[PDB]
Amino acid sequence: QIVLTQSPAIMSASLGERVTMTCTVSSSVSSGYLHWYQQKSGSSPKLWIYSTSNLASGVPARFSGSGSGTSYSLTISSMGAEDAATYYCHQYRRSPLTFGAGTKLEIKRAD
Amino acid sequence: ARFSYLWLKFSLIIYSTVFWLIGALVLSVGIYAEVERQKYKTLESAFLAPAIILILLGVVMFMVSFIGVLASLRDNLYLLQAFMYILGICLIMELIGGVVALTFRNQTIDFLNDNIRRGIENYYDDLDFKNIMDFVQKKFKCCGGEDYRDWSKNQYHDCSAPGPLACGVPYTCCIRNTTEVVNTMCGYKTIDKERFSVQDVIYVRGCTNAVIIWFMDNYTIMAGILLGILLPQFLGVLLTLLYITRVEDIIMEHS
Amino acid sequence: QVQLKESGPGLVAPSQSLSITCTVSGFSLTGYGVNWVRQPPGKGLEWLGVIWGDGTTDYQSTLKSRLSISKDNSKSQVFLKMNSLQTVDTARYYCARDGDYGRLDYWGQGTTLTVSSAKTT
Amino acid sequence: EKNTCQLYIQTDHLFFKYYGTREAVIAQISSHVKAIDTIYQTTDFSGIRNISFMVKRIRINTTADEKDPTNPFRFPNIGVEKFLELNSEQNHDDYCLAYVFTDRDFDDGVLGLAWVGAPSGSSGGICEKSKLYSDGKKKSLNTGIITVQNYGSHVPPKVSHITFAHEVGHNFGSPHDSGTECTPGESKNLGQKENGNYIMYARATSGDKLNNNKFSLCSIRNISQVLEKKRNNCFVESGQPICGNGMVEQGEECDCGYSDQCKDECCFDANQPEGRKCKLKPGKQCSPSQGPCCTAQCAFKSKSEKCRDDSDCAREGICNGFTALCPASDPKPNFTDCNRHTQVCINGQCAGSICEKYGLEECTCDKELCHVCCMKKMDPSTCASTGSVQWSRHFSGRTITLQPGSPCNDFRGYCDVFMRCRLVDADGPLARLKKAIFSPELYENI
Ligand SMILES: *[C@@H]1O[C@H](CO)[C@@H](O[C@@H]2O[C@H](CO)[C@@H](O[C@H]3O[C@H](CO)[C@@H](O)[C@H](O[C@H]4O[C@H](CO)[C@@H](O)[C@H](O)[C@@H]4O)[C@@H]3O)[C@H](O)[C@H]2NC(C)=O)[C@H](O)[C@H]1NC(C)=O
Ligand SMILES: *[C@@H]1O[C@H](CO)[C@@H](O[C@@H]2O[C@H](CO)[C@@H](O[C@H]3O[C@H](CO)[C@@H](O)[C@H](O)[C@@H]3O)[C@H](O)[C@H]2NC(C)=O)[C@H](O)[C@H]1NC(C)=O
Ligand SMILES: CC(C)CCC[C@@H](C)[C@H]1CC[C@H]2[C@@H]3CC=C4C[C@@H](OC(=O)CCC(=O)O)CC[C@]4(C)[C@H]3CC[C@]12C
Ligand SMILES: CC(C)CCC[C@@H](C)[C@H]1CC[C@H]2[C@@H]3CC=C4C[C@@H](OC(=O)CCC(=O)O)CC[C@]4(C)[C@H]3CC[C@]12C
Ligand SMILES: CNC(=O)[C@H](Cc1ccccc1)NC(=O)[C@H](CC(C)C)[C@H](CSc1cccs1)C(=O)NO
Ligand SMILES: *[C@@H]1O[C@H](CO)[C@@H](O)[C@H](O)[C@H]1NC(C)=O
Ligand SMILES: [Ca+2]
Ligand SMILES: [Zn+2]
Repeated sequence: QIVLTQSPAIMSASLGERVTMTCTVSSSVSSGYLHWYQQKSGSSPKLWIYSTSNLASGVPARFSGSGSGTSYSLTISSMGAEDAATYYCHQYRRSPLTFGAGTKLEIKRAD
Repeated sequence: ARFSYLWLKFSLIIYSTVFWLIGALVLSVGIYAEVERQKYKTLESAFLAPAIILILLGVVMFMVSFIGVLASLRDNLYLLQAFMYILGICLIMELIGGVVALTFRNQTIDFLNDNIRRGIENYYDDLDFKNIMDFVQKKFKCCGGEDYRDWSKNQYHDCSAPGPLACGVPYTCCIRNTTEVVNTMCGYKTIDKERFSVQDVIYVRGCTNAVIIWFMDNYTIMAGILLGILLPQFLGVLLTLLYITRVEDIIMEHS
Repeated sequence: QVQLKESGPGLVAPSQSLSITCTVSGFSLTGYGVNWVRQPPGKGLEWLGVIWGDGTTDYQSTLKSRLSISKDNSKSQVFLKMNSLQTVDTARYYCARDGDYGRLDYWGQGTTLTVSSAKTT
Repeated sequence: EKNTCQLYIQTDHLFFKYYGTREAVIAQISSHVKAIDTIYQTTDFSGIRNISFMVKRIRINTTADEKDPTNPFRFPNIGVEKFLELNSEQNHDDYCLAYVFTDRDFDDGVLGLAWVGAPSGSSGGICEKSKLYSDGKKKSLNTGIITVQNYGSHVPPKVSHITFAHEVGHNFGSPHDSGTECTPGESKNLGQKENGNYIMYARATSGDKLNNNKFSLCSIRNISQVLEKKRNNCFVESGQPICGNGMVEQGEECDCGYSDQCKDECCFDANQPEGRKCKLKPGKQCSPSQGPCCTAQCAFKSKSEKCRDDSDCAREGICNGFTALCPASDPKPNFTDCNRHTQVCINGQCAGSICEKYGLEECTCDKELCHVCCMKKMDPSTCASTGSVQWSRHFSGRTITLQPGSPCNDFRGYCDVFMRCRLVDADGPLARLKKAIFSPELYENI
């Protein structure tokens, strides 16, 4: 049994900043078996990072994930204004396929 | 006419008596081998023993040649004709055996290998076949009948057997340079593994195939052996024709 | 390109069986596994089960009894069957392909699943 | 990319029909691969001192395939040229060589056909990619055929894996042997003729001569050019991780083969995506191919099950559920007997004779020469056997007969089943007669 703890739950970052996303697994799993998907509140979750180091097709290069073992991460060099989506950390090396709780993201704007 | 009787009579008498002595010697040797082998016989197998082969060959030669002697001496047309037809029958029988082998080579090789396997079943109890088999397996660079694997038939060379020689070829199949010391343990643990894995330790090819390969390779020697086997019989047949002509002249002149 | 599409009934009577088909295209199903991940309205992804390239299945332990996934390799269609869906079963049912290293690279649009004894209005 | 050639070997329906089972077909195919590897490794091909082979997919066609309309290999009558062409019509870019094993008779009794390699130009041979060629079809000419029967008689396996070596040598750039130096079978010198012709002969050798398993100097020199110009193109490192061959190794958890290879329900096949292929399915925690004590439903067995049977030094061996591999056997106590009572076990294997079980060393050692011999350790003071009265507390009076075959008197004898041992050299009646006559019998008899 594996649980993919994703922290923090809600991300509020202003435009152009650097926002990091952390996924911590219960037991260490292979580096290449963890991935990342965003879901823009009404769209199918598209693959963003696979093997935690290789980006997907048609994606910006500002996303730079990393991790190995028990803790993993996803880093954004420049917070893009269209990045409002729930980024999901995922593994299926061992059953069951466990999706992260979903680290929601919002753009911190003027009050 | 006079010169025909003396030389032909002496030739037939000498031929028949020489074959009589040779047949008696080989039959006595075969009988002695039978006695000294059945002394040590332990397991009942339908083995064509070398001693049995010698006995059969000796008895055939002895009886045919004794008919020849009792013909040539005592000058009997009936026994001379019997000698003629018996020698001719032996010749044609050997020839048809040769042609039937050249035809059914596959299963005459199968029959030879079956006899060799039955012999290596009595390998350790028939010392005559033992000596002949090791001599062939040494000089001809071969093991077993059709391969090294036929040694599994022997009781002491079976994977199921508990001895050290369990499915292991004898100390004669192993490759051994003349400037080397023979080791009994050379062929140990050989039968079970594949043919190519043991090509550098033991001889792999069978001795039947090795013998035919050598005979094809030494056709001068093969021709010499076949001539020495057949031509004396043909000479006896022709000499008997000549003596038949001489005795026909004799009965014509006496009448 | 390679696309996955799901056809769903949409409206499901409570305690009545469900059937969703994910007519895949662009890949040989014999060498790829098609997952089945549902999503409650505005909630996290939930995993139901998968059917592999050889027809083997591995469901979620809490939905093993009701779940049923089958496929026809020649027909290139993945079928998901659910039985006795309560009111909590409402979700968006996505079919995803198990790519290299278990990644869910390609997804379908998904079907909204509504469970309610109420009629249309 | 140093010394190994990956083979794609396929067997038609007649091969399976003769061999009956997939186990027999795979055993014969592995035997052919092993024979050809033994042939090639020893032959120093000038440039390289070791060229091994490693089959990557053993693809076997079942008799039921004969009814398939799109399979062109089901035709009972087919030319050798056409057979090789259809072998080449398939895509074989991912393979050093690709061979088809058949059991059909071919015209003029040919034992197969391959494609001649070349150092430069003349596309065809090892490490060959698909290309248009002529005739409008892309043919992968890293292909060769082989039949295990000629003139309606099945070819023995020595000749079969000699003609396999022939075909791979043609794929390796070695033409048929020519000249007195490289074809010793036709040489009139008897010493060289008895050696026999080499593998690369236009006519199939009997396989019973010395050179029938070896590559000639001509063939080795020809193969040297090809292996210096095209070796580092499709070859692989020795022991490289390449799954799907049915051999479990590092970098993988289990092996199945390809999609139409195994019926295992808990291991990903080769057609599965990268990372998942040749790995245990998520949830199935073990595989039967991994270890001998895994359930058919692919789960760790309980502690009740025991992998191995009775052993000469262990009882059964217990693995329980923590690893697929059965652990090291639990050895029986020191000085525990083995087969008959000739030796005893110490460290999981039995050796060092029996007599030290109660404590004494084995003597070297007329029927008393064949059972077992051992004295009190302080020198051969009493070299008596096991059943002797001098040992009335260790062996009591029990005698231990040696194995039938174990030699007496150093190594000039052999024990029989009757507690006796006769000389291995032996005399024999006819040889005794010869020695009694060839000796100066004039004074030897009188
Ligand atoms: C064991 O049985 C297998 C069947 O169960 C055999 O595999 C079959 O192999 C044949 C050809 O080798 C294949 O036929 C077609 O395969 C392709 C389908 O698209 C096609 O590419 C083939 O070749 C054609 O391609 C060119 C392209 O330009 C065409 O122009 C030509 O017309 C050319 O014919 C061919 O049409 C079968 O599909 C395939 N069956 C399966 C189930 O995969 C194995 O060959 C057989 N092996 C042995 C050793 O018995
Ligand atoms: C690749 O294999 C070729 C065999 O087909 C080989 O060609 C052969 O070479 C030998 C000499 O090595 C020739 O033998 C000729 O010369 C010797 C000298 O005594 C005698 O036996 C005869 O006079 C004979 O004519 C073969 O004739 C020749 N065969 C052919 C078909 O050309 C090549 O040499 C090999 N490649 C390399 C690089 O060595
Ligand atoms: C090696 C074995 C298997 C050969 C078997 C053949 C012989 C044992 C037999 C078969 C036919 C027999 C013959 C049948 C007829 C006659 C004719 C007979 O003629 C006479 O009595 C008158 C002529 C004369 O003066 O000889 C002489 C014996 C002979 C040759 C017989 C001799 C013995 C023969 C050759
Ligand atoms: C060794 C010297 C004394 C020459 C004598 C040779 C013959 C006595 C041998 C050589 C060829 C042998 C034959 C070779 C093959 C056959 C066929 C064989 O029958 C089959 O194989 C039938 C089935 C099939 O057709 O395959 C039975 C034994 C027989 C007659 C053998 C009998 C004994 C023969 C005639
Ligand atoms: C028992 N069968 C045979 O002895 C037949 C007889 C024969 C000889 C020459 C031509 C035709 C038939 N030889 C073969 O089977 C050869 C394979 C054996 C020797 C390993 C076979 C000869 S085919 C040809 C390719 C190019 C011209 S000829 C071969 O070398 N393939 O790579
Ligand atoms: C047998 O004796 C050796 C010492 O030589 C010891 O190491 C070994 O553990 C003993 N065997 C067993 C089963 O205890
Ligand atoms: Ca492997
Ligand atoms: Zn050839």
